[PDB]
Amino acid sequence: CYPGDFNDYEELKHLLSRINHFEKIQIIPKSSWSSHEASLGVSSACPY
Amino acid sequence: GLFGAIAGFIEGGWQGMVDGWYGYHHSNEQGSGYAADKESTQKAIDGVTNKVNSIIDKMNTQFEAVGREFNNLERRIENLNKKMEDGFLDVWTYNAELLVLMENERTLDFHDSNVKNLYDKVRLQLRDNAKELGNGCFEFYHKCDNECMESVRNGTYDYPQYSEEARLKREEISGVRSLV
Repeated sequence: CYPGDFNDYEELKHLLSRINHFEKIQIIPKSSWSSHEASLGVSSACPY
Repeated sequence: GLFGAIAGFIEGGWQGMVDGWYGYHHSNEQGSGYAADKESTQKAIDGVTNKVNSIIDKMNTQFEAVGREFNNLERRIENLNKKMEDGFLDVWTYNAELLVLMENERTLDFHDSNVKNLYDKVRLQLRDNAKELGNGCFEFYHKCDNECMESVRNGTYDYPQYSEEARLKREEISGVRSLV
């Protein structure tokens, strides 16, 4: 929605063909970005 | 075509023979009537049924194409992919056509001998005892009733049982008596 580019996208879709199930997990808690600010990271191009 | 029979000397098949592929028709003092030869139809079906399942089995390893996604500047291997799958799909489409075209010729000719080999079977039993009338059909010398038809039908006719009877008829429609 925000303009950009997905690097090596098709090679990903290839791997993705050979997968049946994902389990999303948390690796870098958003909460824990103490020094910097994450909450202020939005755009009209990607609205909700 | 090849073997001489179907669409040959036996001009045309019969609509009255409903129960099977090849068979007999007789005519005698007791009746007239058709009667399919099951034995040898059942053997022909065995062979066609086997042909059909022959193909089915032969194309379970046939080329399966799962797709691949391609980029904007990978255009010329996107093509290579497209040339290949279009390639194989042409090679197997050819194969599947040509095999049918070839098996159909073989199958129609398989019936063609089936019929003829039946006839020649009847012929080799009934020898001198019958006239080859030349259109698929025999008339006997000796007069042959229903129980005796069966024997020809089920290939156990007995030459040396109607011999005299028959060769008394040969003896006379040869005009050989006519000198006394």
